[PDB]
Amino acid sequence: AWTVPTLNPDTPSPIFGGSTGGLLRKAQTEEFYVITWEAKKEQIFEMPTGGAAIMRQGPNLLKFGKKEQCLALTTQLRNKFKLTPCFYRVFPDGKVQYLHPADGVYPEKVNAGRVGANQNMRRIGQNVNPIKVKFSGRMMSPAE
Amino acid sequence: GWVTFYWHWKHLTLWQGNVAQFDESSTYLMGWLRDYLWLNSSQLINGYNPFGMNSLSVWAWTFLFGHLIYATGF
Amino acid sequence: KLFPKFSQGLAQDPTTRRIWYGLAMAHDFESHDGMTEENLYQKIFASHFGQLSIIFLWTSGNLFHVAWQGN
Amino acid sequence: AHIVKIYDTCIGCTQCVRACPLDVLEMVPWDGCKASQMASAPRTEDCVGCKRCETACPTDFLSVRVYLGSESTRSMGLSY
Amino acid sequence: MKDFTTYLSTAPVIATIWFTFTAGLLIEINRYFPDPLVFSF
Amino acid sequence: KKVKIAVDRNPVETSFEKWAKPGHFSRTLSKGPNTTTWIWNLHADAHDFDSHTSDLEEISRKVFSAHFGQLGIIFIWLSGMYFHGARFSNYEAWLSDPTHIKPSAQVVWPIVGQEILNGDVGGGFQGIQITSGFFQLWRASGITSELQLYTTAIGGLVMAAAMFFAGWFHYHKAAPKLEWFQNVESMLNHHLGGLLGLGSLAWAGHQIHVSLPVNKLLDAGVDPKEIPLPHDLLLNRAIMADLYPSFAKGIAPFFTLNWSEYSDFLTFKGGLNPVTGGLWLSDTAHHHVAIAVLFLVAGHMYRTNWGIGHSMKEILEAHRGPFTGEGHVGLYEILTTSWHAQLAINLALFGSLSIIVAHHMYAMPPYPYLATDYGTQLSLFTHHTWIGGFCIVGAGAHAAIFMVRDYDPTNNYNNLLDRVIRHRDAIISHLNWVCIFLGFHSFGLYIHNDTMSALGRPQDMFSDTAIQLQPVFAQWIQNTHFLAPQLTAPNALAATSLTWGGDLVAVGGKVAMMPISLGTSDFMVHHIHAFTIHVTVLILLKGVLFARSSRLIPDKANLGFRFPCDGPGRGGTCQVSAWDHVFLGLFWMYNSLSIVIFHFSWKMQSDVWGTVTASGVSHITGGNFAQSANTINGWLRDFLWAQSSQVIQSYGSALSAYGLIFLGAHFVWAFSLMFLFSGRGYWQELIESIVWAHNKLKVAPAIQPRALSITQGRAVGVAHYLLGGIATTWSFFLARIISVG
Amino acid sequence: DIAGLTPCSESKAYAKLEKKELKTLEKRLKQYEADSAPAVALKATMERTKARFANYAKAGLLCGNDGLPHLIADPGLALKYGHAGEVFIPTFGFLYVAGYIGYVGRQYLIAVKGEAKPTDKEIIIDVPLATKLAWQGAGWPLAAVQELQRGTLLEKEENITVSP
Amino acid sequence: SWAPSVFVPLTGLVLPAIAMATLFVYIEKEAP
Ligand code: CLA
Ligand code: CLA
Ligand code: CLA
Ligand SMILES: CC1=C(C/C=C(\C)CCC[C@H](C)CCC[C@H](C)CCCC(C)C)C(=O)c2ccccc2C1=O
Ligand code: SF4
Ligand code: SF4
Repeated sequence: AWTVPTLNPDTPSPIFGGSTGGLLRKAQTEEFYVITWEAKKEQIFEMPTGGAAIMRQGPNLLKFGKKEQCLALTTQLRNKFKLTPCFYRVFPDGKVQYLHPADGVYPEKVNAGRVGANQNMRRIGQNVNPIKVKFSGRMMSPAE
Repeated sequence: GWVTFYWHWKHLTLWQGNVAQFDESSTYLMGWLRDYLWLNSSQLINGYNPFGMNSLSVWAWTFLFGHLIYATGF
Repeated sequence: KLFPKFSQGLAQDPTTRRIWYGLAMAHDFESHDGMTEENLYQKIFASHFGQLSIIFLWTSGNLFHVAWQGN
Repeated sequence: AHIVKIYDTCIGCTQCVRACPLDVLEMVPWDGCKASQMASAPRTEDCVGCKRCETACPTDFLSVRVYLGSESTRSMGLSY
Repeated sequence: MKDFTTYLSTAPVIATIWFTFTAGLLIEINRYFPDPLVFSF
Repeated sequence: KKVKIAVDRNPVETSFEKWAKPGHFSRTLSKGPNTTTWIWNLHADAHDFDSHTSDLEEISRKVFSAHFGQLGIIFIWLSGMYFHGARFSNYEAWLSDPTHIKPSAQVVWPIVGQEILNGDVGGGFQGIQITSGFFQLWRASGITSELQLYTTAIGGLVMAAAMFFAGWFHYHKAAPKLEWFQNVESMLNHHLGGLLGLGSLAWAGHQIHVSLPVNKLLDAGVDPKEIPLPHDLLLNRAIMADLYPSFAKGIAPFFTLNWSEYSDFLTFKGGLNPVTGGLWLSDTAHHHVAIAVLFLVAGHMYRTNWGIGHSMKEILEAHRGPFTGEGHVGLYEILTTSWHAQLAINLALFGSLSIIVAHHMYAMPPYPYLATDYGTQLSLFTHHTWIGGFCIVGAGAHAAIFMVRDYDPTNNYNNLLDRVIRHRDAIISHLNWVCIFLGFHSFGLYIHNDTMSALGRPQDMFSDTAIQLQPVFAQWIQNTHFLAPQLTAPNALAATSLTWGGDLVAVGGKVAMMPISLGTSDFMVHHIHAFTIHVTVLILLKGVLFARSSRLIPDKANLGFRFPCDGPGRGGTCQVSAWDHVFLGLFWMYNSLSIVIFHFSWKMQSDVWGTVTASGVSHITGGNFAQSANTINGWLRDFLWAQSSQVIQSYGSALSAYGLIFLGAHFVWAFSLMFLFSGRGYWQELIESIVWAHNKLKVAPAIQPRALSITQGRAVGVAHYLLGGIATTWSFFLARIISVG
Repeated sequence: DIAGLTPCSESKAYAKLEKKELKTLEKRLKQYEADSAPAVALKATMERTKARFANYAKAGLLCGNDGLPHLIADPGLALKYGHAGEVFIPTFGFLYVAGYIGYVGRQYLIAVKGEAKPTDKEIIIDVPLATKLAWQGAGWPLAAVQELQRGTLLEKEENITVSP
Repeated sequence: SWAPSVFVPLTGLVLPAIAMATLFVYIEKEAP
């Protein structure tokens, strides 16, 4: 059922008079991050950039400069409001990247099919000494 | 700083002659404060004044300059 | 992008601590990129020649300023 | 980017993922604990290194472990 | 007043009674035996 | 009745059972210690009532009875000052010669040689010379006997017991409900009317009937045992008509509105009493009469139970304009459902009151023989500026506690507070600019004068004999306030103070007050003050506005008001909380107010204070503020080095305790730098290495030794820093001014 | 005269400093009536001062060139020359009370470890157990050497370490 | 005798102005 939703900018933004905490030139040159969620009713939420906005019934679209701003907005929408948001990554050449729930399931629940990167099948007290990893090209931790 | 305070003040009282002025005052920290720090920093801080200046003014400036860097460290 | 020639990870730093750490872990030769123990010893040997030349230049400057502007 | 490794002392109580402010961490199936699950760090490009994950790990001598590495514009947490 | 005596046995209350005891012992000593620099007989 | 008494009978049972259980208030601390952080969290979370429970009624009951506890402690304190003024003082002697007898009200016990502190204060008396100004209060009240001091000390003990019983009653026996506290209109009507209005009417009554005749007989010159007692001044109208000949007309001119006939004892003189150097008590009498009428008018403003009056929600929701969105809507509901939002405003305006008190009590000295007691003047200015600055930093703290805890974005959409949060970047950026501008163009003037005086170029300095920076605006205000009795206040017999211009009042051979000239160094130090006040505003307001989020940490409000950090990540996030901003604002309040009290202590000793001979008055430091405060070396030499020459050689005298504390507070201050510079992961591992030694000798404690918390070590460092700096300046000021003043 | 010194009953700077302090007290006393309350306290300060000088000269303290008493902190120069009450007698008069407190607190910890939860009796001190250990700790060096002869004073390598 | 009037402005105003320029241009160079 779930396979990697796309985005249009046609979905409205929540009603917000504009703050000085918005986007900067990093949004126009490097990247900026947009968040979507479907709201059930019109209610007031706190912006992660300072200020209160009111979300409207149906789809919303709000844009930020950090992944921490978008995930903080998801954290207060999923906890205070029980909504299901998702945020993406937009580059200035129009390339959009799906970022949050990669597999659809939120990352604190097992989806049975995601792959375990950056795992050490050994105990953290069983790391080697830094003399054993010396002159490994770059400076390097014994956890490798 | 303790070893050079002690070196400097025992040698200042030696060079002036009055080693008793050290021996009576170095036993208590007020004697370190007023008979060494307050007393010997008179001609230092009088390097420049509204009356004029002398050859110690470059040490009067640096003594404040060192007081300014120190606090900036904080 | 270029200035820590020794640290390719500092060279990819878009912030302003690229400069501050290019100045500060420049003589930590063991943490340089591509460093071997032989190039380590060679850079330390050249560094000791640099320190000796600075000490002798400093003493010659003391001597010249005493000989020229001193009594 | 920072180096976020986890270790097999994980009890699978998924507290590092809830503590993560950047969705670096996620829970993967595993068979070394009762919860039948272990964390993972697939998204260490987005890590800032704030170590909220290893304020939340209950295992003595923490199972999640963040190693502060190189800093990109995402590792420095910049809106600019 | 068993709870009042457990309150009297807490750490700051014992501290402020015992420090007044060991203060007002040494203070009465230095009243009745003025200026002890050296162990006399 | 909407406004009515509403309490709850017996809410909390009076028992010592919860005194046996430390940490009963907290859900986390009630399990007991396992760790020494428990006993610091016990004392830190002790009075944070908003974090104990969520019921606002219970929070309001706790903060209403804690105020009775504070009031009982203040009555114990005041009653002790009256008792120490009765039984251990020279006040009886001081009333006969209040120019050559030093006020003393503390005597020490002769045990370890500390009886050298019982100095020769005069009047056949030995004790510590006090500087809190109680003897001038007691002359201004008409006390004249230590019996009256002893009886008002007994009354203070009775009133302290009344306050302690009141807090016990209104918490344990009959505690008010929540909607009792939310009647702010009735609280303002009763506090403007009954506290402020009737209190100054009652003090007007004491000033008319007691203190005016007693101080008139003192100023004419009468022994205090020859003066009639004030109950013989109430009962005998003939004595009051001898002293003020309009008491013979009774209270008939008050009700016939012939109030000009009361001009014998309600005046508008202004200036100082030349007999005693204080304000005219007839002038202060008419002052408190007018203040009483004004606040009794002001306390009939707000609507409580009859249809007349204003309601503050309708006042706030009407004042809205085009620039500010919804205006003051929602501010009534956050100043009625949040105690921290009240404590922010109240600490701000109350700490501003302390500084306005400090500047209004040197220039208009309100007490007899206060102005020539230079030590009392210096200590009162310094004390009330420090209490004011601490209260302003507490305002900045509790505003941010409101922002973290009690702020609701639902109740605040497009009002003032939401629109301030939405341009906090503009606010802090422009304040950053004006702080950098004030820093360069204030401190660089001092660096310029240092450099020019050091480079042999005194003509290129900023001084009066050089490039001049004259304070034209303050000098113009001094001219208008000196010429105010001419045409803008035509019923003033003199100017409202002597600082604006004119002659000097000289009492006992010492200058009570003289005019204050404002020159280039006065310009430079007022812009030093403007700089440091704007930086303290920058830090405290940056902590308030960025209390909930920033571009660095978007979920700062979930972390709390008082949290250390959010780890080493995103560059490092040390000291990002609002608590850490008021931590850093405490240092700048110290920095600002130290220069304020230094500027006072050197402007007064240079240009005001000193003996007079009517032969060209010679001041204490000879008149070197305008001539030598151009430079940092001038503040070093002629103020710190030159005036520390009485605290450093105070040994073997009564001032020698000031010689000790000057060392000891140099200790504590530097001791704070162990806490401010270091960090917890050092000390926890050092505690591990000595916990090993206590394990080896079987003396490991069961409560496990931990290093102090991050925001505890910052609190210890800032507390010891403030204590060691302020007590250093305390000992320096008092040992200077008791000796040479 | 041990190390260039002199007895305080022999030196004249000591007597000159006594006369200096009595001179300051005398010119301070000259302001008051002879029977008033400040004059009684000033004469009592003089009496304590003169008793202090007499009892410092009586005990054989060594003055220097400054006229101030000194403390010879070496046994064999204090025992041989009669200065053991300077340091050598209070260096055991202290250590009895130091090891006393260190034994009473030790035994209060060890006698409260084996309970239900010990920490509650460390913020709320068991006063009858505390006063029992306060009185019966009088012979602490005896019990300390009898505990050292067992090995029950120390603990073995059951202690907690990191990574040797 | 003209050396302190010439070498001191060069060493403090001219050669650091080269060092404020040439050592700054080297910082932000794009790595090939
Ligand atoms: C005219 C009536 C009146 C007066 C004089 C006061 C006076 C005061 N109120 Mg207050 N208050 C009033 C009505 C009044 N209130 C009403 C109607 C309400 C409900 C809406 C409140 C609700 C309220 C709260 C919630 C709080 C106060 C507080 C205070 C104190 C402020 C501290 C101060 O300035 O100390 C000045 C000190 C004095 C004036 C000393 C004299 C003490 C007198 C005798 C007691 C005050 C008069 C009292 C109200 C009369 C009642 C007598 C009683 C037997 C019923 C002060 C004592 C605060 C406080 O500290 O509480 C303890 C506080 O937290 N008030
Ligand atoms: C009307 C005054 C007032 C009131 C009622 C409060 C009330 C409160 N404040 Mg607040 N505050 C105030 C003024 C006030 N403050 C001022 C003036 C400042 C600036 C310094 C602050 C700064 C401040 C901060 C920064 C914080 C609070 C916090 C709190 C809450 C808990 C306080 C507590 O439990 O401490 C219990 C009592 C203590 C811990 C004792 C403190 C000991 C002091 C610091 C040492 C100095 C004592 C003495 C003067 C020095 C000499 C002592 C001698 C022995 C040497 C409580 C709501 C805390 C809070 O809300 O947490 C979320 C918090 O974090 N306040
Ligand atoms: C003497 C020590 C000292 C000095 C100079 C500073 C300097 C400054 N602090 Mg600071 N601070 C200090 C101690 C000091 N701090 C301490 C001890 C703390 C501990 C709590 C803090 C905490 C602190 C905070 C929390 C804040 C500051 C802020 C500021 C800035 C405001 C002043 C300004 O911009 O004016 C301009 C600069 C000066 C007056 C500095 C001297 C410059 C002179 C006058 C002339 C310039 C030199 C000249 C061009 C020659 C150059 C030579 C060439 C070779 C380079 C400035 C950078 C605030 C800030 O940055 O916002 C504005 C701020 O928010 N400080
Ligand atoms: C010294 C220091 C410590 C160590 C301080 C320790 C933890 C506390 C100091 C000892 C306290 C005062 C407890 C000792 C008193 C006990 C109550 C026992 C009393 C026994 C009798 C006196 C009754 C820190 O934990 C720390 C943390 C963060 C930044 C800086 C520092 C820091 O500088
Ligand atoms: S640092 Fe720790 S917390 Fe921050 S993201 Fe990476 S893992 Fe989650
Ligand atoms: S680390 Fe702690 S939290 Fe993260 S998974 Fe392993 S156990 Fe659960």
